[PDB]
Amino acid sequence: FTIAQGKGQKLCEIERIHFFLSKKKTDELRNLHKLLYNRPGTVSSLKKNVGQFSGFPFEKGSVQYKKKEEMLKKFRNAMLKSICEVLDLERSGVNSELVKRILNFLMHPK
Repeated sequence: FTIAQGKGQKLCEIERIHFFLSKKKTDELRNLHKLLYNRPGTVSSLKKNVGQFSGFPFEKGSVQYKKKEEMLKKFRNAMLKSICEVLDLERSGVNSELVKRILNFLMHPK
């Protein structure tokens, strides 16, 4: 495969974030790959795809950066439910801390 070949540390490099993700679950893969990759991740995909989606550790302060803040907000409640369950987190902090985490994590995990 070759979904990542330049990102300093894509979802597959960051051992911390890449690790918690190695424990993907059928249900989790259902929502994560259904919207993130818009595809029914299988075995070699859900594994590589998740670790290699697009490039979480990208750049912020850009038109898209703010964009995520919104979509990740509504998802903050739902997405974190499943995502947080397996996204290097333990479900904690307040709403403002959850979304703020998507801009500091989904926009720059590491």
